[PDB]
Amino acid sequence: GNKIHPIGFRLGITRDWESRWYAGKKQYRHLLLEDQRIRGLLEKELYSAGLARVDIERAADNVAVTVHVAKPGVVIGRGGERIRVLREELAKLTGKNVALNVQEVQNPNLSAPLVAQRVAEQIERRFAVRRAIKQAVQRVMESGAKGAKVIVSGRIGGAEQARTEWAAQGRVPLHTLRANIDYGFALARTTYGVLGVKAYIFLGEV
Amino acid sequence: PVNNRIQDLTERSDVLRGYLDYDAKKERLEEVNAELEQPDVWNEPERAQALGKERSSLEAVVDTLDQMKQGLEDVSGLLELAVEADDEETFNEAVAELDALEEKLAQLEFRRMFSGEYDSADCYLDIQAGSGGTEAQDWASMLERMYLRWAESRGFKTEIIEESEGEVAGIKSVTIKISGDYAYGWLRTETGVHRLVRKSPFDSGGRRHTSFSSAFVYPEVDDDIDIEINPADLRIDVYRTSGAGGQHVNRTESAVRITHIPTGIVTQCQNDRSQHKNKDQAMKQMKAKLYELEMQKKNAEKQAMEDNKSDIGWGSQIRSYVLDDSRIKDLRTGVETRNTQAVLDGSLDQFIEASLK
Amino acid sequence: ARKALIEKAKRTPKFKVRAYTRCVRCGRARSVYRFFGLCRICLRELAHKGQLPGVRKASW
RNA sequence: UGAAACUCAAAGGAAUUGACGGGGGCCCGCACAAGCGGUGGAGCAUGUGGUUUAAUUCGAAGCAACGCGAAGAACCUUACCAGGCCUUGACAUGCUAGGGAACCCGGGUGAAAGCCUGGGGUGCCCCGCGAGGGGAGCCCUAGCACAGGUGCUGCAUGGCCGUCGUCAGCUCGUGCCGUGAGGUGUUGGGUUAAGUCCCGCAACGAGCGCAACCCCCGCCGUUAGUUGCCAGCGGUUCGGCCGGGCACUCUAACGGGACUGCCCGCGAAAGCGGGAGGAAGGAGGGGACGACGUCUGGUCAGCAUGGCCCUUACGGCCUGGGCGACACACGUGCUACAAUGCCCACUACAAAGCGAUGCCACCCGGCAACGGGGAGCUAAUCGCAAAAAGGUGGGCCCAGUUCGGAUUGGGGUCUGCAACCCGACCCCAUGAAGCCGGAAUCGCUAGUAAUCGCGGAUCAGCCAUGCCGCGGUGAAUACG
RNA sequence: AGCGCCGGCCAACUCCGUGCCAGCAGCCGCGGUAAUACGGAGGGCGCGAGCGUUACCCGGAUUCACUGGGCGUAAAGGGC
RNA sequence: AAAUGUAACA
RNA sequence: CGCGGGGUGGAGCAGCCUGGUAGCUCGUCGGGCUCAUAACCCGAAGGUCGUCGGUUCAAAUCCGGCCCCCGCAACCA
Ligand SMILES: [Mg+2]
Ligand SMILES: [Mg+2]
Ligand SMILES: [Mg+2]
Ligand SMILES: [Mg+2]
Ligand SMILES: [Mg+2]
Ligand SMILES: [Mg+2]
Ligand SMILES: [Mg+2]
Ligand SMILES: [Mg+2]
Ligand SMILES: [Mg+2]
Ligand SMILES: [Mg+2]
Ligand SMILES: [Mg+2]
Ligand SMILES: [Mg+2]
Ligand SMILES: [Mg+2]
Ligand SMILES: [Mg+2]
Ligand SMILES: [Mg+2]
Ligand SMILES: [Mg+2]
Ligand SMILES: [Mg+2]
Ligand SMILES: [Mg+2]
Ligand SMILES: [Mg+2]
Ligand SMILES: [Mg+2]
Ligand SMILES: [Mg+2]
Ligand SMILES: [Mg+2]
Ligand SMILES: [Mg+2]
Ligand SMILES: [Mg+2]
Ligand SMILES: [Mg+2]
Ligand SMILES: [Mg+2]
Ligand SMILES: [Mg+2]
Ligand SMILES: [Mg+2]
Ligand SMILES: [Mg+2]
Ligand SMILES: [Mg+2]
Ligand SMILES: [Mg+2]
Ligand SMILES: [Mg+2]
Ligand SMILES: [Mg+2]
Ligand SMILES: [Mg+2]
Ligand SMILES: [Mg+2]
Ligand SMILES: [Mg+2]
Ligand SMILES: [Mg+2]
Ligand SMILES: [Mg+2]
Ligand SMILES: [Mg+2]
Ligand SMILES: [Mg+2]
Ligand SMILES: [Mg+2]
Ligand SMILES: [Mg+2]
Ligand SMILES: [Mg+2]
Ligand SMILES: [Mg+2]
Ligand SMILES: [Mg+2]
Ligand SMILES: [Mg+2]
Ligand SMILES: [Mg+2]
Ligand SMILES: [Mg+2]
Ligand SMILES: [Mg+2]
Ligand SMILES: [Mg+2]
Ligand SMILES: [Mg+2]
Ligand SMILES: [Mg+2]
Ligand SMILES: [Mg+2]
Ligand SMILES: [Mg+2]
Ligand SMILES: [Mg+2]
Ligand SMILES: [Mg+2]
Ligand SMILES: [Mg+2]
Ligand SMILES: [Mg+2]
Ligand SMILES: [Mg+2]
Ligand SMILES: [Mg+2]
Ligand SMILES: [Mg+2]
Ligand SMILES: [Mg+2]
Ligand SMILES: [Mg+2]
Ligand SMILES: [Mg+2]
Ligand SMILES: [Mg+2]
Ligand SMILES: [Mg+2]
Ligand SMILES: [Mg+2]
Ligand SMILES: [Mg+2]
Ligand SMILES: [Mg+2]
Ligand SMILES: [Mg+2]
Ligand SMILES: [Mg+2]
Ligand SMILES: [Mg+2]
Ligand SMILES: [Mg+2]
Ligand SMILES: [Mg+2]
Ligand SMILES: [Mg+2]
Ligand SMILES: [Mg+2]
Ligand SMILES: [Mg+2]
Ligand SMILES: [Mg+2]
Ligand SMILES: [Mg+2]
Ligand SMILES: [Mg+2]
Ligand SMILES: [Mg+2]
Ligand SMILES: [Mg+2]
Ligand SMILES: [Mg+2]
Ligand SMILES: [Mg+2]
Ligand SMILES: [Mg+2]
Ligand SMILES: [Mg+2]
Ligand SMILES: [Mg+2]
Ligand SMILES: [Mg+2]
Ligand SMILES: [Zn+2]
Repeated sequence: GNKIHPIGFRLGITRDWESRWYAGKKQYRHLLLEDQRIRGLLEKELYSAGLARVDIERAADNVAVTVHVAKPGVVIGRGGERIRVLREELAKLTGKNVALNVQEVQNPNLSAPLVAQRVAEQIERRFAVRRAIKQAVQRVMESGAKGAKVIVSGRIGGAEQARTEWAAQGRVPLHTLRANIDYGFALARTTYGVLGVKAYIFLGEV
Repeated sequence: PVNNRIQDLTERSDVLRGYLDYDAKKERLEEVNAELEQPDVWNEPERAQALGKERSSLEAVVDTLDQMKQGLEDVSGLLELAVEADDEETFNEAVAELDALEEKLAQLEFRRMFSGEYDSADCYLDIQAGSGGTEAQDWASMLERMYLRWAESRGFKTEIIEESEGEVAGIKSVTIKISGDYAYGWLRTETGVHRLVRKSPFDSGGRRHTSFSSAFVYPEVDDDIDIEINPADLRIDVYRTSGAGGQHVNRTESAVRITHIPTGIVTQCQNDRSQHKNKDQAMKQMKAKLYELEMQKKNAEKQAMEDNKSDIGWGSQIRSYVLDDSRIKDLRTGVETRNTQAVLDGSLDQFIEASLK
Repeated sequence: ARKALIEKAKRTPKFKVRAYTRCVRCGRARSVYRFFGLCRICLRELAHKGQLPGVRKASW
């Protein structure tokens, strides 16, 4: 148990914060809590849509939430049905002017959180874990990634002896700062226990 | 706070109805009241005396349990008959009641311990290691600690007579004098081989191992093998020696033979010339030979114990200390405490009280 | 004893001394920082995610 | 010459990969050696083993547990104990039925919780000049689902971390060798801090590691000039205070700079030795960063989670106690045993940080802790703030002392609802052990050790001598 | 209409109970609180007035080798 | 010149 | 019954005769070395001198009586 988190090790170099604003000593805990609840609500509701990143902006009594997703329509709805419903639930929680945007995820198979969530869904469906990991890595590499690595840990297949099972292709240089590596984690609940899924996608070095 | 103490007098009284079997003794009580009821039953009064003494032997069970369900129930109605009328004398006079039935039930709990010849002698505890070795010698030392803290939390004296510490780590054997009151009653229901399934610290890669150690328990006797020689049973013959001596030996009855009548032990002496030197010597030799039989008895009874004393081995056991899922199970009654390192502290009362049935 | 404790810590007490901070995220009463309202563990955990504005790994 | 009974599920041959050797060869690391300062002895602080206890909650167990989870246990925390209480319940989603919703205010009992109870006005869309009729805003009462459990299992798990180890390694693709496990490559010669690079080679490539990309520090530039600075000219209340200026210092963003680049020499090359230039030289110093894996390592008690277990209780509230015990035992530290010292008085020189029921200038009362006044500062402005060792003077004169500051008596301050258990601080008095520590053992190779003080997180206060940082002064030694 | 079996050999899989106990076993091996290996059940496989077990013979056994084996280090060259 | 470490390796 | 020798920490022995002072070895207990045990290293604790009485100023010691232990002798008929 050793490796550093590959995103927090690149903050302000190759990857940018998800809550970008300023706040004073008296205030920043409360804005932080409100952010995390925004992420709880959306992170439950927008799971079926294909949620990847949740950016948050704050000026003064107004806040802009930018949702990255593979299925924008599942967020927006029919002409804006769900999109409006979201603002009502949202500014109900926030109690303030909550602007909610939606954006593409141009290629969901180069989104590490998405790949991770897809494998976790596969293994909750009793799929063959090894086969699935090889497939996920192949889908990421065919989508143009310069490297890929996928890891699954736990009671794989229901076995009593826990095990870690991983596959990789190309380059994943986790020691390189200027190397852009998207990272994602997904949690899979089975009848026999939890498995953890980690996805690293090496998009390119800057 | 008082109806919590009736809550408990009904708890020890119900499984008290279990081993006593009110259900199997209210039955036998009736056709002894029937046999003794027809006028011919003092026909061979040996038959009669055993049954009239039996009848209160069962009416100290049936009818004593009959004053516990009526008695407690007229206690719990009189203490509500004191709350809602503010009558504090109806509640001192229904507490003088709870101090009387707390003794007829205390008396009926001495069918557990008042049945074992000498369940009061200052007993000895004889703990032994067993299968496994180092692990079990560790577990043996753990188990002496367990009974020492037990005996302190019960008014006994923790008196250690003989140890021998194991050579790797622990104890191969120990003997403690549990110098206390009624000590043999409690610890005789601790006789057995204590298996300790456990997880082992002496095995390198940390494997789960089983190791056993025993606890044998006995009382105290007179331990005096100095039988006096009484002239009612010695027959002493006198006759002539058989070798050199001269006109002596021929013409003098110097040799004696003392024969203990009930035993059949015979003994002679011819060593000296006086029959009284010889009568002296043969009294010694005769003392020592009945000191050797009374020795052979006692050892014979000991070997009867040893060969009837388990083996401290696999499948010869009474407990699990599966400390890898936190249980301690007494496979004999059998309970399941989950607070394991509280048993090693000395909560043996649990198993003991339920094992005296 | 815990959800009742993360709950009792919220309600204002009978005496202002009895107030402590608990980690608003996991309920931990130990090593709670005032300025995040988080414990040291959740602090590290969100910080690694990048969901703490401006917060970064410090190196000198 | 030569059995059997009985017994075992093997006994075996060779070869492979490891691991190990009181086998060898070649290397490396404060590993030893060379040194300097400690620990082990004392008193105290702190954690732990024990023991005690109603409870002294729980975990951590050689290195890699033991000032560790605990970056703040009087209540709270708190998970333990004792006692007093509550039963869809401190909390979620429900569905149903009664009250009135909602919110605030008191009374009784009680240690408090809790139990009892007396107050008072509900918007809506509505028939409303009318009793009256709701819906669902939220609460109350009775239910039934359910909640809740720091109860067990880290040997069912995720996540995160410790460790070997910043060690130089661990593999894959194709080809080749072998019946095969597997080998080759990755070995060899040279070289490097390095599986670093060079040369050779049935191998030729590739990946994860190494390195680099990132941060701080060292030189310089550009852009900026206040709340920072003051070289020069004016005033100068006698203080960068004022004019004024941004030079300098600084502050903080962006760049330059070092690449064995250049000369000598040895080299097949890679490199190595030496020299210059330069603030810096051969990774410039420090940091972040930790390969495949190992320890069935650690954590179900941070969180999550499979299963097993509890359901007027293994849940919940409260008051009090315990976590602070003390015949003992170990680990980590603090202060010392003194003259290269101690005390007093006066006088200099930092950095990094923190601060609106906060940091507190200055004034006054008190020997003091502190208290009462009171300006400034959303803080490069104002404040914490004095840095301490040092320097200058004076006292001590080798003693258990003007060393040492434990223990205890007495008197106070502050925080807090409350300092008995069980707080910190001040003052008077008391003034212990300790005269440099057995066996044994730890750290450190340069701005390092040693020594000196300053800040912060936690935090009402604090048991901090801990931890994470900051600067001041500043060594010894390395044959091997 | 019954009997055997359903860990591999060897065709047929789940739930509960149990918790190195009770037990299974032809060999290898199963059982220490999620057992396709124990016991019951549901389901399944194989046979069917039969189905299994024990005993014995040949086979598999080129494991006495005539067909059809071996003896440097596995058992095996006699000391010459 | 210097002994030993049983009993349940997935 | 005789002669003469002994009894001293947990074990085995020394100390007496020429009285004041109880020692050695092993063990036991606390600490170290080791991953751990043994071995080793450092420190510590430990004896009514069989009993009664008493010689003397004073007894483990000297002198009586008893109590267990060991050795020898117990012959001539
Ligand atoms: Mg004759
Ligand atoms: Mg005659
Ligand atoms: Mg005669
Ligand atoms: Mg314990
Ligand atoms: Mg509880
Ligand atoms: Mg929870
Ligand atoms: Mg507090
Ligand atoms: Mg807190
Ligand atoms: Mg071999
Ligand atoms: Mg080999
Ligand atoms: Mg070697
Ligand atoms: Mg060292
Ligand atoms: Mg040294
Ligand atoms: Mg030294
Ligand atoms: Mg020391
Ligand atoms: Mg010390
Ligand atoms: Mg001890
Ligand atoms: Mg514990
Ligand atoms: Mg503990
Ligand atoms: Mg440590
Ligand atoms: Mg603390
Ligand atoms: Mg206190
Ligand atoms: Mg408490
Ligand atoms: Mg409480
Ligand atoms: Mg583990
Ligand atoms: Mg554990
Ligand atoms: Mg894990
Ligand atoms: Mg070969
Ligand atoms: Mg081939
Ligand atoms: Mg190969
Ligand atoms: Mg190959
Ligand atoms: Mg290799
Ligand atoms: Mg190799
Ligand atoms: Mg080489
Ligand atoms: Mg290196
Ligand atoms: Mg390389
Ligand atoms: Mg090569
Ligand atoms: Mg690197
Ligand atoms: Mg600087
Ligand atoms: Mg300038
Ligand atoms: Mg060089
Ligand atoms: Mg483990
Ligand atoms: Mg959990
Ligand atoms: Mg769980
Ligand atoms: Mg636990
Ligand atoms: Mg309380
Ligand atoms: Mg307390
Ligand atoms: Mg504690
Ligand atoms: Mg205390
Ligand atoms: Mg000590
Ligand atoms: Mg110490
Ligand atoms: Mg300390
Ligand atoms: Mg010190
Ligand atoms: Mg003194
Ligand atoms: Mg003094
Ligand atoms: Mg002294
Ligand atoms: Mg001195
Ligand atoms: Mg020293
Ligand atoms: Mg010194
Ligand atoms: Mg030494
Ligand atoms: Mg070094
Ligand atoms: Mg000093
Ligand atoms: Mg400080
Ligand atoms: Mg602070
Ligand atoms: Mg504080
Ligand atoms: Mg204290
Ligand atoms: Mg069959
Ligand atoms: Mg199986
Ligand atoms: Mg078949
Ligand atoms: Mg099959
Ligand atoms: Mg059973
Ligand atoms: Mg069967
Ligand atoms: Mg199991
Ligand atoms: Mg089961
Ligand atoms: Mg299930
Ligand atoms: Mg079978
Ligand atoms: Mg079965
Ligand atoms: Mg037929
Ligand atoms: Mg047949
Ligand atoms: Mg045959
Ligand atoms: Mg044949
Ligand atoms: Mg032939
Ligand atoms: Mg053959
Ligand atoms: Mg041979
Ligand atoms: Mg041979
Ligand atoms: Mg020959
Ligand atoms: Mg021969
Ligand atoms: Mg003669
Ligand atoms: Zn937290």
